[PDB]
Amino acid sequence: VSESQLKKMVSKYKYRDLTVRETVNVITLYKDLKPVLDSYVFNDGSSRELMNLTGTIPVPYRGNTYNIPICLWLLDTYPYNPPICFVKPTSSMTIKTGKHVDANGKIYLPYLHEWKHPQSDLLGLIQVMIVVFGDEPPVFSRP
Amino acid sequence: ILPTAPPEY
Repeated sequence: VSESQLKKMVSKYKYRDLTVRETVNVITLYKDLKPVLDSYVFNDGSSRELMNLTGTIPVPYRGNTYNIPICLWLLDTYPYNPPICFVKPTSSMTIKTGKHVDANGKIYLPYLHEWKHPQSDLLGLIQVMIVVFGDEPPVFSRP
Repeated sequence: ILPTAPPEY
C-alpha cells in the first residue's frame, strides 16, 4: 500500500514511474484493489514475476451494489500494452459467459483491444468495466 | 470487503 514499497514491487518494469503513478491513483480511489506480486506464465511457457491488482470493484445492478471480484495483470511493458483482466468468482458464484467473458473468466472489451497509451489508462478501464458489468454482470450468485 | 454477485432468479 506504500508508494515506496510499490517502486520495489515494479522495480524491473520498463516504465516504472508511469506504472506507479497509475497504480497509486487507482488504489486510492478503488480501495478494495490490492497490489500483489505473483508469477505469470506466457503462451510459450516462460514465466515472469509481475504485479497484479486483485480484489473487488463496486458495480451497481438493479439498485444494489455488488463487489465483483477481479484480478488485473500489468505486463512489464505497461502502459504500452493492455492489462490482462479476469473475473475471479468465489465458490458461491458462477461465470456468465458471453462476448465479454469466457469460461475461464477472461474479460474481452473493446477498450482492451483498442488500448493506446495515453488515451487509455487504468482508471478509464475500471470505469468501463463498471458500466459494462452494470448492464451484464459476469458473475451471478449460485442458487 | 466480501465479494458479492447478484442472484439469478
